[PDB]
Parts: sequence; C-alpha cells; structure tokens
Amino acid sequence: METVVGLTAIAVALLIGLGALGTAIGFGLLGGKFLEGAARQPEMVPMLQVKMFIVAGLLDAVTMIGVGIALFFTFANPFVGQI
Amino acid sequence: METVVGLTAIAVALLIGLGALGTAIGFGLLGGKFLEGAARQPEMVPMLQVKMFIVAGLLDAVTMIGVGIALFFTFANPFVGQI
Amino acid sequence: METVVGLTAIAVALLIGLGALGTAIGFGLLGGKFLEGAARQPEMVPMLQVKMFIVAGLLDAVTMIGVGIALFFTFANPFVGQI
Amino acid sequence: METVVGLTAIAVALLIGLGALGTAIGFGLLGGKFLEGAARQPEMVPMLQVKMFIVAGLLDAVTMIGVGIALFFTFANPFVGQI
Amino acid sequence: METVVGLTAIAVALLIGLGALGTAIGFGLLGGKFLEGAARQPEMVPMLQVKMFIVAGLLDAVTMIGVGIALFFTFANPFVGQI
Amino acid sequence: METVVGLTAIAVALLIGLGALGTAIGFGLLGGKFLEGAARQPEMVPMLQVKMFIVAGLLDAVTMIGVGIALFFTFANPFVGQI
Amino acid sequence: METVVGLTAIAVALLIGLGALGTAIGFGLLGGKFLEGAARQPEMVPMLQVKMFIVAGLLDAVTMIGVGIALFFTFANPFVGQI
Amino acid sequence: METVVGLTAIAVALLIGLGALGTAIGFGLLGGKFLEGAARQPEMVPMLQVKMFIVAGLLDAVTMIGVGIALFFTFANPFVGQI
Amino acid sequence: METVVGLTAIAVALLIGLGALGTAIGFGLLGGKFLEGAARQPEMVPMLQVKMFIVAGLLDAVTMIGVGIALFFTFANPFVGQI
Amino acid sequence: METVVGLTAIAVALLIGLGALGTAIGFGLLGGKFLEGAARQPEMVPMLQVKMFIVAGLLDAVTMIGVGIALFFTFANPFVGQI
Amino acid sequence: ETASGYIQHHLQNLTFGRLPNGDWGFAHTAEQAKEMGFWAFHVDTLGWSVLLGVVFLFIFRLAAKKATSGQPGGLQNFVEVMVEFVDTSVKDTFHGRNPLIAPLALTVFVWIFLLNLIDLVPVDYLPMLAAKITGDEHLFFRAVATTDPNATLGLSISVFALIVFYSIKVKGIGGFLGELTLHPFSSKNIVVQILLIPVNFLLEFVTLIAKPVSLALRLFGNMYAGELIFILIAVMFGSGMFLLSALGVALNWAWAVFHILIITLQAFIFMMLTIVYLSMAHEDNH
Amino acid sequence: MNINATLIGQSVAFFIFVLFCMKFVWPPVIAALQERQKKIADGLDAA
Amino acid sequence: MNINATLIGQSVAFFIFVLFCMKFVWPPVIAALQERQKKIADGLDAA
Ligand SMILES: [Zn+2]
Repeated sequence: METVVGLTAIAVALLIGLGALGTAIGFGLLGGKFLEGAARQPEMVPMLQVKMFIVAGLLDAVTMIGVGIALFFTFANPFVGQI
Repeated sequence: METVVGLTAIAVALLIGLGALGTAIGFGLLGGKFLEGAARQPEMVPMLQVKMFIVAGLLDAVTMIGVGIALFFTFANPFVGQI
Repeated sequence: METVVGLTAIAVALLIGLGALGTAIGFGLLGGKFLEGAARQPEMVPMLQVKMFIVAGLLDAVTMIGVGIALFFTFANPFVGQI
Repeated sequence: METVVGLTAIAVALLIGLGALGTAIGFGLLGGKFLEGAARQPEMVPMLQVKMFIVAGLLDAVTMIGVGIALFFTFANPFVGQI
Repeated sequence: METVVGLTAIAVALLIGLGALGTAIGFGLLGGKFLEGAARQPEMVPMLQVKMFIVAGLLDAVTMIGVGIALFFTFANPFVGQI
Repeated sequence: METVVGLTAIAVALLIGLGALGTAIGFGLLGGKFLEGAARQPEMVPMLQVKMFIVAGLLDAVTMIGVGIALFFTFANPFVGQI
Repeated sequence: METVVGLTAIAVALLIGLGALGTAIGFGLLGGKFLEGAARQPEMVPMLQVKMFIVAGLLDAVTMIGVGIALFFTFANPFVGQI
Repeated sequence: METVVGLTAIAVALLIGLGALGTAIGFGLLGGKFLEGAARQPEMVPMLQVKMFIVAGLLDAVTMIGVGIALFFTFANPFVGQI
Repeated sequence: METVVGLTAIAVALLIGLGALGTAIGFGLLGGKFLEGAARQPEMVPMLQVKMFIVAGLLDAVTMIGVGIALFFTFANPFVGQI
Repeated sequence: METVVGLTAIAVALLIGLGALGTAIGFGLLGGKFLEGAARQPEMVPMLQVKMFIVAGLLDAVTMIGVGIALFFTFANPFVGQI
Repeated sequence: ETASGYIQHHLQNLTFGRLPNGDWGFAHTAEQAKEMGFWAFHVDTLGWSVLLGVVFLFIFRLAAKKATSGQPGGLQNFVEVMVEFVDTSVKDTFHGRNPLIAPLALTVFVWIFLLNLIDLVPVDYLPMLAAKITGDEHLFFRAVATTDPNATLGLSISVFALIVFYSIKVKGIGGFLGELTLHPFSSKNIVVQILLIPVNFLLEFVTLIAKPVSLALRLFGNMYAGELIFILIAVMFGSGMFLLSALGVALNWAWAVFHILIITLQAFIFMMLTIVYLSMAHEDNH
Repeated sequence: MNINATLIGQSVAFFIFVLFCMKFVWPPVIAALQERQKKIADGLDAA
Repeated sequence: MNINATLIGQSVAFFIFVLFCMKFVWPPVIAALQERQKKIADGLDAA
C-alpha cells in the first residue's frame, strides 16, 4: 500500500508543478507582448486587455484540469480502491 | 498489482502535465503575436482572431488525445486486466 | 510480468506526452509567424494559409508516428509475448 | 511510512522548484518587456507598472497554489493518514 | 528477461518521443521563417519552398534513424538474445 | 530512516538547483533588456535601474522561499519525525 | 547480466534521442536563417548554401559520434565482457 | 550509510550542474545584448560594462549559494550525522 | 559489480548525449548569425569564417572533454578497480 | 561500496554534461551576436573581441568548478572514505 | 460482455488466409489470424477501398462522358471545380510536362478523403449490420480502411515506386546514383569528394526511404487515434447512466466536428506532399 | 446496459451531428457552387 | 501490427484507379474547360 500512495504524491507534484511552470512561462510571454503593445499604442490598451484575457482563458484550460485532478488524487485517491 | 497501479498514476500525471506545459507555452507564443498584430493593425482584429482560433485548433490536437487517455487510465485500466 | 506492464504504461505516457509538448510548442511558433505575416499584408492570407498547412504536415509526422505506437502498446502488447 | 514520507519530500521539492523555475523565467520575460516599454517612452511608466502588476497576478496564480500545497504536505500529511 | 524486456519499452518511448519533440520544434522554427520569407518576397515562393524541403532532409535525418532503430527494438530484440 | 535522509538530500538539491537555474535565466533576460534600454535612453538610466530592482523582487520571491525551505530541511527535519 | 543489458539499451536510446533532438532544433534554426537570407538576397543563394553546409558539418559532428557509439553498444557490448 | 552517502554525491552533482547550466545560459543572453549595444554605440561601453557587472552579481547570487551548499555537502555531511 | 558496470553505460550516454544536444543547438544559433552576416556583407565572409571558428572552439571546448571522458569510461573503466 | 561508486559515476556524468550543454548554448548565443556586430561594424571587431572574451570569462566560471569537481570525484573519490 | 472485450473486438480485421488444412478460410479468432503468415488478406479493408474507388471513378466518369463545354450542370460543375483546384495545385509546384502527376493527385486526394469519411458513421452500425446479414455474433469487420497500416503502406509504396521510376527515367541511372553519392556534401578537389560519398549515401538514402514511411504513418496515426477516441466514447454509453450518457453525446459531437476537419486536412497533406515529392524527382534541387 | 444503450447514444449523437452539418456546412457550399454556375452563365451570355 | 498481403492488393488497385483516371476522366474535363475558355476569349476579341 505504501508504493501506491507514495507514487500518488509524486503524481500530484508532477501535475501541478508542470502546470505552474507552463503557465508562468506562457503568461510571461503573453504579458510581455501586451506591455509592448500598451507602450506603443496607449489608446488601444482597453481592447488589448480584453483580447489578452481571451487568450488567457485558452492558456489556462489544461492546467486547471490538471490542478483539479491533482486535488481529486490528494483527497479522493482513486488508486487505493484498485488494490 | 500495486506496481502497475502506481506506475499508471505516474503515467496519468505525465500525460496531463506535459500536455498542460506544452499548451501553456504554445498559447503564450501564439497570443503574443496575436496582440502584436492587433496593436499594429487595429482594423484586422476580427480576421486575426479567426485565424488564431484556426491555429489553436491545431495546437490542442494531441493534448486532448493525451488528456482523454489519462482519464481512461484513471477510471478504467487496460493494464490491470493484463495481470 | 507486472514490471513489463507498468513500464509499458510509463512508455505510453512518455510517447504521448512528448509529442503533445512538441506539437504544441511548434504550432505556437508557426501560428505566431503566420499571424504576423497576415497582419503585415492581408491580401496574401489564402496563400500563406495553404503554405502553413503544408508545413503543418511535416511538423506533426513523428508525433503521429508515436501516437499510433502508443495506442498499439495500450491494447496490443508486443513485449508481453517476448516474456 | 518510510516510503511515503521519503517520497513526500521529493514531491514538495518538485512543487516548489518547478514553481520557482517557471516564475523566475516568466518574470524575466515580463520585466524585460516592461523595461523596453519604459525606455521607448519614459512618460508611460505609471500605466505600464499597473499593467505589469495585473499580468503578474495571472503569472503567479498557480505557483502560489503549488507553494500552499507543498507547505500543507510538509506540515500536515494526508498521505500518511491514507497509510 | 522481465527487466530486459520492460526496459526496452522505455528505450523505444525515449527514441521516438525525443525525436518527435525535436522535429516538431525544428519544423516550427523552419516554417515560421519560410512564411515570413514568402510574405516579404511573394514572387520567390517556389524557390523558398524547394530550399525548405532541401533543409527538411537534414533536419529529420537522425530522427528517422531513431524511429527505425526503435521499430527494430519493438519487433526484434538484439538484447534478449544476450540473455 | 536511511532512505528518508537520502531522499531529503535529493529534495534539497532539487529545491536549490532549480531555483538557481530559473533565477540565472530570468536575470539574464532582464539584464539584457535593461542594457538595451540603457543604451537607448542614457538619461533614463536612474529610473530604469529602480524599475529593474522592482522586477528583481518578484523574480526571486519563490526562489528565496525555496532556499529557505531547503535550509530548513537541511538543518532541521520534519520528515525524520514522520510528519 | 540482465541489468547491464537493460541499462545498455536505455543508454543507446538516450544517446540517439538526445542527438536527434539537438540536430532537429539546430537545423531548424540554421535553415530558418538560411531561408531569411535567401529571401533577402536571391543572388547569393548558391554561396549561402555552401556556407550552410559548412556550418551543418560542425552542427552534426558530435551527434554522429553518439549514434556510432550507440550502434557499437547495440551490436557489440564492451560492458557485458567486463562483468 | 551506504545509500545516504551515494545519494549525497548526486545531490552535489545536481546543485553544481544546474547552477552551471543556468549561469552559462544567462550570461550568454546578457553578453549578447552587451555586445550589440557596444557595437551600435561604441562610446557607451564604459557605462554598459558597469551595468553588466551590476546585473551579473544578481545573476550569480543564487548559483554561488548553491555551490557553497554543494561544497558543504561534499567536505562535510549534515545527513550522515542523522543516521 | 553488475550495478557499477550498468551505471557506467548511463554515464557515457549522458556525457555524450548532453554534449551533442548542446553542441547542435549552439552551432545552429551561431551558424544562423554567420549566414545573416554573410548575406548582409558578402565581402567580409573570409573574416566572418575565421571569427566563427574562433567562437566555435570555445563552443566545443567542454563537449570534447566530456566525449573524451566517456571514451575513457567505455574502455579501461576507472570505477571497476575502485570497488 | 558498489552503490556509492555507481552513483558517483552518474554524478560525474551529470556534472560534466550539464555544464557542457549550458556552455555550448551560451557560447552560441554570445558568438551569434558577436558575429552580427562584427558584420555591422567591420572596423570595431578588435574591441568587440576583447569584450566577448571578458563576457566568456564570466560565462564559463561555474562550469570549470564543475569539471574540476568531476575529475576530483573520478580520481580521488571523497565519498568512498565516508561509509 | 466487458469494456475490454468490446474494445478488443473493434480492433480486429476480417482475415482470409491459409488455415492449418487448406488455403480457403476465415480466421475466427485474433490468434488464428496471427498464425496466418504474410499470405493473408484483410477482406474488409480491400472490399471497402475498392468499392469507394469504383464509386468515385464512376461518379467522375458520369461527368466526363458528357462534358458540355458550355453551361455546366450541377454534377460536372463540382467535377470541374475539383479538377481545376487540383490542376492549380499541380502547376504551382511542378513545371514539367508529365501527364501522370495531375490525375494521380486527383485520385489520391479524392480516394483518401472517401476512405477517411466513413469514420464519421457510428462505430457500431456497420459491424453489427454485417453480423446480422451474415448471421454471426463474433464477426470481425472494420469499415475505415485508413486505420489499417496495410492500406496506407500500399498507398505510399506505390508513390515511392513512382518517385524512383521517374527519377531514373529523367536523370538516367548515372544521375540517380550521383544524386545519392555526390550532391549533398560536394567540393572540387577529388581527394575530398571520395571521402564524402558514404556520408552523402547515408543521408540521401535515409531521406529517400523516410518518405513512404512518413506518408503512410502520419495518415495511419491520425485515423487510428480518431477511431480509437470514437470507440472510447462509446464505452460511456455502455454504463447506462443518465448523467454519463449525456456528457458522452457532447463529447461525441465535438469530436466529430473536429474529426471532419482533420479528415480533410490529412487528404490535402497527402496530395500536396505527393506532388512535391514527385516534382523534386525531375530537377536538380541542389 | 452495454449494447442497446451504446446504439441509442450513438444514434442521438449522430442525429445531432447531421443536423449541425445540414444547417451550417451545406448552405455555404451550395451557395459557392451556384455562384460559380451563375458567373459561368454570365460569361457565356456576354460572349 | 499485422503486415499482410493486403499491402500488395492496395497498390494494384491504386495503379488501376490512377491509370483509369488518367485515360478516361482528366482529358475530357480539361478539354471542356479549355474550349470554354477559348469561347470566352473569342468573344473578348469583338473589338
Ligand atoms: Zn543535386
């Protein structure tokens, strides 16, 4: 029983850690281009912010799925019940 | 039996985490250029958004396959049945 | 025999996750450059789109070679027969 | 208990280390673009700072979840209670 | 034999996954510059295409060797014959 | 207890090394953009340096948390007591 | 004997996969810059191609050593005869 | 103490190798911009060099911390004393 | 004895594969700028070649050390005699 | 005795390989912009060269410590004395 | 039956080959089909590919035996649109006078599109219809021919044979061997060009052999993944629950909407890559 | 359970997909084909 | 998976279909299109 739970902990760590790494890098790129656009065209920033949020919605989908599944693993381990 | 279950938990973590990382980085890269184009040419935004969604369809192709296979591994198990 | 099955599950996870990561990053780069080109001159959008599809064929080839092999390892298993 | 407690340390290290790596790279990109924008037009700095903070919230959203989960695993332990 | 066969699945997974990741990123980088070249010089598209397909052979050469040896490991096995 | 200590050593190594790698890359990016901006606008260097020091605080926060946790794991040990 | 053979297989996979990844990314970069140069100056294409092949030799120098050593490790084995 | 000592060598290797990798990549990124700025404006070199050193200190801080910790783990051992 | 010999093949694989990956990426980065410079000023190509070779020596310095140490590990293993 | 030596072989491989990868990528990045500057300002090459050497001295600082420690582990293993 | 048995049944083909006593019989189990050697046939793959090819050719002949050259009817308008699109695609890549390239591209594109299209029909309709018509309850029957690696490999091997044939025809045998041993890495002084023949041979041979393999395996992987995901969703309906058979419907709809675009893209990629590979069999690209 | 439920789910999903394709994909294709025919007819009338 | 003799019949059918399309489909459609283009061009020479 020790091995299953021990590997579940590492699975949770891999899930949310990889999600965090990916989201941080991707949002760094997206926000950097948003800041460049805002500095060059200060009058268009209200539109750029909305478009950036539309892109951020796509950027965070799989990582939020991973976070939810990691929490499901931590509090409702589905692998202990499979012997 | 326990080794199979633990190494399928780790397999699910890999399948979802790598996809999340790749999707976040790719969408950051795509949205950066989308915002640069929207700031450079504020009248082409409706066309650029449609093209960005077309490309996003190609970005999330293998990632969704991996996410589906990971849920199939969590709630069913082709490997346990092989003893 | 359990070691073979667990390591096949891990192999499938690696085979699909690495392709999912690479395809997402490569398509993010390609789509960003395509959007930049479309913004520079929208008169050439159809030609650029055709060339983008042609390039998208060469970028996802080996990621789709690995997805088929992973799905062949999940349901069939050439390693179990080898004992 | 030995295996679970040993692997929980690896889980915590992966969580915080991957979060730190991603946050550092993303903030490097974001801050570099912020400095470029501030240098292009020095009088836009006050707006760029607020926009950078708004983007930084999204950038650091998931890493904070990772840090919280790592501290929860360090001081409390659900996996130990799961045996 | 169990460990030798089980560690050949990981070998095949690495051989194909690393090559898939590399080819996807490399072809994204190549195609992104090909699209920009086609935009800058619309009359030079066929020459750029033939040169890109010349480059593609160098780009994917080692990956195809890896795929061939991986398929050689999956249906034949030089390692099992060494006991 | 031997495995717990052996794995906390690896945890400390990961916790410091990943933070160091991320901090070095992020500061390379930030410093390169700062040098470009300082060369572009010599009279704005005093403001750009302060703004860079603002970003450096966000860049290193999680890395400093990781370093503190690693020192805590090195000179004390919550896992030795089976927490 | 069996562990030595399995680790040799993993070593061969590591060598060839890392070489393939490196060559694919490097050739993507080199070919993209070559296409940019060809698009700018179509008169210089024959000289640019010669210089590109000169660079490609250096790019693929070490990877060929790696793949040759991997083949040597597969069809011979200096490690089995050392046990 | 066999496994604790063996896992301490890997800890030192990880600390120093990750620090070296990050430092080399970061210094390449910083030096490229320094050389570009010096080439465009040869008169600004004296200021740019001082700013580069100021950035380099921040770049190398955490890497030097990791190197010091690795030397401490090599010529002494806080983990062996914990059995 | 089998563990030591088995772990030496992984060491050789790492020493050569990491060097090959780094060398390929670095030479792609260098050759791209070499081609760009040759396209810009075709009269300076003889000087650009010698400068590129000067840089290439530094680029390949450590990789040759690694590939020499790997071939020293393969023939006349130094760690076998230690045990 | 055997595990310590087997793990120190991997430690040496990591120490050299990570440094080699990092220094190759870093020198590619630095030399690319050195060549670009030399092509843009042909008369300034003797100053850009000494500046590039100054930066290269910082780039390779930690890698030399890593390789020295790796050779010290290889020939004067300090962990074999501590069990 | 179980979910594993349901999935395992959908992955087996209708094989006809040499039984232990007689070269006339259909394998009744997967192992009995594996026992049959190389000389066995997938009757369901061939019977679908030939049928769809014949249907496409008959439909296109109906609009060519009576071409009006004036105001076109509904059918021949579509046929002319397809022919014009293929001709424009060919002329933008191939500059020679070869009369084989364009009809080949048209046949490849339309045939592959038709073969992929039947993946859209529900995965259980055709196998159960075949089982009911034949009268069996364990009949293996796979409709989508492009999920069979034999079909894609047969499509790509003939393209490779055409590439080699036209290369030899237009360059001579000497030109064919020179484009494999001398062109990639070349120089003027003889002492070096002899030291570069093995490198050139290795590189050009790998690139030449990797074309049919990539052409077959890209299509096979895409179609196999699509059909496998379609099969996996059908398991959600097998549970019989209400809140699970409703999410499955939405997943199936989204997957079909994505898969029609994937199906079109795969045929387009195959046609364009065949055109490109055949056009570079005719001139010295180096 | 299993059979006779998977068939119903597949039929429902297929009918929804067919309705989608009949209401959103078919009209643009028909319109484009008819535009081609009309342009050809106009050219012939001009000739 | 199972590489069979299906690999050969597929190529035979491929070649048969390609040759029949080359001989009985492409030429009539191309000739009709070119004759209609000629008709349109001739009417543009009324000047
Ligand atoms: Zn040639």
